[PDB]
Amino acid sequence: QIVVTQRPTTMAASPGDKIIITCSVSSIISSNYLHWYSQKPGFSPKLLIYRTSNLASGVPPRFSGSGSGTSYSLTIGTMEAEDVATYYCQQGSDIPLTFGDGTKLDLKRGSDYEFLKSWTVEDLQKRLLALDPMMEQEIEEIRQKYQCKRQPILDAIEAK
Amino acid sequence: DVKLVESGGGLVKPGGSLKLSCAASGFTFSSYTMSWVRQTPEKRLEWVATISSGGSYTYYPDSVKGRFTISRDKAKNTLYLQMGSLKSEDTAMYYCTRIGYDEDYAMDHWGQGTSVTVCSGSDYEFLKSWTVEDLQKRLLALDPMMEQEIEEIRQKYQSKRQPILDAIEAK
Repeated sequence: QIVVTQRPTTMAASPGDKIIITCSVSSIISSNYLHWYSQKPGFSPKLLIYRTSNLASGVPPRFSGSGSGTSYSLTIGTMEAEDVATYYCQQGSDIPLTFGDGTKLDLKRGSDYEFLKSWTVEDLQKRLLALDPMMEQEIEEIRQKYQCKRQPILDAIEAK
Repeated sequence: DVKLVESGGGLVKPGGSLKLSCAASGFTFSSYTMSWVRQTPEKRLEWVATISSGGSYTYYPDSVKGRFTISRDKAKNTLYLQMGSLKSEDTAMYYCTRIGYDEDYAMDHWGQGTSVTVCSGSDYEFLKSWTVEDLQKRLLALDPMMEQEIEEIRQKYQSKRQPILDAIEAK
């Protein structure tokens, strides 16, 4: 099994900061087999970079990737607030296919009015709307949890 | 163009079985290798099955061999995952994915996911002896507990929204 290790596990940054996420592989692979994905909270993963350095369609030019052998990296030249996400690397060299544990990129002081007031109205709006799919995901998890709690009780009532 | 829509998820007992489906559209289905990848409650991504474009080759990780089966129906542009001998480790969001190139195995499109919950029935061992009155009482007590957990989440997100709203209003 090819083990995939990401650093950091979590980080908090401000819009404007450079971001580097590293991926370390337990044996050498070709640069054609190392890919990156992003996942906005409340959404499914999406391909970000393929074959180490190629941007997937719709990915803006602030993203880049490099590396070879066992050491790979993803770089965001200048973070934007919309880049808050979890990022995953993946090897496609051999079975079993494996992913890194993920790197969660959060906003530094993201709920601070003093920081937020300098943002554009467009960017504040995007951030506001990014919260609703997160909330909905958490609510659906609670509903599923309670569906499972109901089940053995319903079965016992039905069994009389 | 490319659309992938999963269905068939839900509650299932340990040892039971489930069949997941993925309806694919906006591309030539039979020209692409397809996979299932799951996301655990701890948010780790775990590959569970791949099937080649023509259906001749199928691959699985060790933890799933002899338990799951991946297949595809060329006529209906549909991918399936037959899940059996279910364990608690299988509780996850299951995604259908397409691989663009067989020479790199990058997953270029993902569906919205369908949720599978392996639900333990062990409480039945004592609940089966209770009266119907007392079972319904327990069932009734679950609703305000759920409503309270949901309201707490709504309040947490209101707290997150308000500074953004104030920043907008200061413009």
